[PDB]
Amino acid sequence: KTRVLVVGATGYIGKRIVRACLAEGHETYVLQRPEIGLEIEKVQLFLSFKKLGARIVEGSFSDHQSLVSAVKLVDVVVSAMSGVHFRSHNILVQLKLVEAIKEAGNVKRFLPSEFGMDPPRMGHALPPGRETFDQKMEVRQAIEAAGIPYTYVVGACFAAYFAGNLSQMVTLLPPKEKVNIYGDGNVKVVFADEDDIAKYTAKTLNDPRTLNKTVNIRPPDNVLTQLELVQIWEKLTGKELEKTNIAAQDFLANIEQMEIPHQAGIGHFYHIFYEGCLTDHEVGEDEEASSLYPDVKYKRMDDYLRMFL
Amino acid sequence: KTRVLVVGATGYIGKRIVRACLAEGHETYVLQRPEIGLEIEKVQLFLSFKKLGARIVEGSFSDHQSLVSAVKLVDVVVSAMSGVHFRSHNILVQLKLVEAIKEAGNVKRFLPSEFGMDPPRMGHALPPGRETFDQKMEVRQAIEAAGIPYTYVVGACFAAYFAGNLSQMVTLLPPKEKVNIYGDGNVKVVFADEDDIAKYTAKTLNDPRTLNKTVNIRPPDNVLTQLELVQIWEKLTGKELEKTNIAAQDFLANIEQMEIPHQAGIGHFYHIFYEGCLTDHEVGEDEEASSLYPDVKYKRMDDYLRMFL
Ligand SMILES: NC(=O)C1=CN([C@@H]2O[C@H](COP(=O)(O)OP(=O)(O)OC[C@H]3O[C@@H](n4cnc5c(N)ncnc54)[C@H](OP(=O)(O)O)[C@@H]3O)[C@@H](O)[C@H]2O)C=CC1
Ligand SMILES: NC(=O)C1=CN([C@@H]2O[C@H](COP(=O)(O)OP(=O)(O)OC[C@H]3O[C@@H](n4cnc5c(N)ncnc54)[C@H](OP(=O)(O)O)[C@@H]3O)[C@@H](O)[C@H]2O)C=CC1
Ligand SMILES: COc1cc(C[C@H]2CO[C@H](c3ccc(O)c(OC)c3)[C@H]2CO)ccc1O
Ligand SMILES: COc1cc(C[C@H]2CO[C@H](c3ccc(O)c(OC)c3)[C@H]2CO)ccc1O
Repeated sequence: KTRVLVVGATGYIGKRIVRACLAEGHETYVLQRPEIGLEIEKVQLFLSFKKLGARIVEGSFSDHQSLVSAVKLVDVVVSAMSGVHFRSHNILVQLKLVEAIKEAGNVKRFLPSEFGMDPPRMGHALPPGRETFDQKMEVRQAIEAAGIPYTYVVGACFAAYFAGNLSQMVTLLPPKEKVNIYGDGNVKVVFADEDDIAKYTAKTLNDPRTLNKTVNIRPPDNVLTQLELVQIWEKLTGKELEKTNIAAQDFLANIEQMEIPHQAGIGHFYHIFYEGCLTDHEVGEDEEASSLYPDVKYKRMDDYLRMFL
Repeated sequence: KTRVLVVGATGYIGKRIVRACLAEGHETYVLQRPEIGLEIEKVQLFLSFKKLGARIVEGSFSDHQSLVSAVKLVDVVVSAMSGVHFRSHNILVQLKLVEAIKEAGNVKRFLPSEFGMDPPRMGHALPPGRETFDQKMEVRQAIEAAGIPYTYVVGACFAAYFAGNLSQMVTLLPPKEKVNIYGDGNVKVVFADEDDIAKYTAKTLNDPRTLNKTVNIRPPDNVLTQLELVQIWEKLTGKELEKTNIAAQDFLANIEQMEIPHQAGIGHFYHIFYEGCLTDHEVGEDEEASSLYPDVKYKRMDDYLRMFL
């Protein structure tokens, strides 16, 4: 049994990773930080993990030796540290975890908080959205400068943020009548249910094939244009939506006058839906999750969207 | 089948009431308000309610007719509106719901957002804590002035906020080595698991016996002093805690200088643990939930605390 510590265990993707690790059979440890306080939903998530068999490990990012003691207990560390401007964007806090892993010396593999666009490919990214990738790159550089073996999990839009809303911004539900189409809407995007992302992570974290590699989550039936996604919804509903195409220059108009988190979102949507950054390069079968783990029957977006009917 | 609308469906107790209504067999409707935006946990809670058979009703407290339309769909309305200063304290927003219920005219019973200390008994309360009971009394006045049939569910500390922490403030986990005891620790307090509170609510809302009544949740095995509660934990863990007794005067010292939500918390804990407001009066079996619904095998506090080992 691989021993796994999840740091960020009550996070959006973090809690899914905890559950998927348990379902995979890993001996699953979860870091419980003392600053929780009155955050009742966090406390009760930890209780729910214990009932599923997770082991609680107490530690604080402000207490270096507590982090050393935590990672000494496991073979693999997975980090799901926050990385979204409108939530919190604390990627660089992981540098303390890396340093603890360095001193501990026993960790066979570290999966840092990636789970999105492939940061070394985003050097051209618009600020402040670029902060996400610069910060993940600083963490990558610290990992490699510490000699820590790694797997970087990248390449898919979380279905809840990009599919269930037909990719409309500042909402998480399909629009009732009108939808904005980015450009012509024929740029391929990668979509994945976050529980599948979690299961691929649980499967890849002790896979010799992915030691010191980037693992792409690119399930082929889930590579879709925004128009193709919208047409899935239109079939499910029996109603066509009124589509308005937004040219690039109009999408980015006056971006510098927006709130920073909205600026970051616009910049990211630009790279995904206008530049096609998730599909503008190809990846081999030996570095793509759905090929590596064909037993994962990943949820297709027609099934995903049916939840919203 | 009884049709129930839950308003506050994604709340802490509200989400438990939704699930309990569904388990009880009620045709369960949930109010989904339009402003959720990027609140992904709320959105996914509603999606999880659909998966259990709940029916989504859209409406807004700023759209009076939407509230009228929502309550026309059902026989019973249950409100779980917020009522905690450090979360949010929007009890009086229910006044708009009472108006809509009054105009609708079909509602057989309204359970407003009570679920705590018995407001009519708290006329002496310390402000700002007293705001909670003043505002709940204002809602009771509106309900009764409108002739709306009601049930008021009162009388127990939620186990998460009072039992799982051995009643220590500003934490939700049992303390490691030391514990503060309020006074002599010999004042009886009522504790109940929140899932039981929800199950009692789902059973009582169409029970003729509680029509136009206050129903108390006072399960006899869960009437415990703080010292009895602590001694359960010591027995479960096999370790005595170092106890510091805090006199009433020192617990309240300098209250006026603290932040308002902490002042509220201090005032409530004072009424509960020093004045014994939950046990300083008897209630008959005909108005006590565990007697009315003896098929609820309520969770005792030793089994509750066992979750924390
Ligand atoms: N479409 C996509 O591909 C998406 C990509 N992502 C990426 O997923 C990764 C995780 O993001 P997400 O799930 O939204 O994360 P969250 O916003 O849910 O935060 C995850 C965890 O970060 C921990 N955390 C936050 N701040 C601190 C801090 N100062 N110190 C210590 N711990 C902290 C917390 O851990 P604890 O549980 O211990 O409290 C928290 O639960 C990110 O890299 C993000 O960029 C995110 C959404 C979409
Ligand atoms: N120990 C005890 O006995 C305890 C008693 N209570 C009492 O329980 C009741 C519910 O409290 P709790 O579960 O903590 O509540 P929450 O803080 O979880 O709030 C409940 C719901 O209130 C709705 N809400 C909040 N603000 C507004 C607003 N401006 N307009 C419309 N709706 C709003 C939201 O509904 P939506 O889902 O639509 O978003 C929210 O989910 C309170 O009366 C409280 O005093 C609570 C804790 C301990
Ligand atoms: C749905 O509306 C929004 C949705 C988001 C989603 C945010 C989701 O987490 C996304 C994300 C972060 C880092 C990534 O590498 C990524 O790759 C797909 C996605 C963010 C993209 O801006 C941001 C702003 C919005 O208005
Ligand atoms: C555990 O630490 C705390 C616990 C609480 C209780 C919060 C949530 O509601 C508890 C509560 C509220 C209203 C009530 O009528 C009630 O019990 C009857 C309990 C709140 C009491 O102040 C408050 C402050 C704290 O620091």
